[PDB]
Amino acid sequence: RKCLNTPLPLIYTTCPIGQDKCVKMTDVIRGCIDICPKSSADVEVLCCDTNKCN
Repeated sequence: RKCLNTPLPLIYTTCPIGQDKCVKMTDVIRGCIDICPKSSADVEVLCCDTNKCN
């Protein structure tokens, strides 16, 4: 529902209905998501399913 949104520690948005998950990708990018994208050689995906968990 709510997810961290920026490389900064507290900022968030409420997600589009249907985007029930939060992701931190590591530069650092965070935001709302529907399905947890596969991790890769040079990009790491953390995915969690509770408010501001990323």
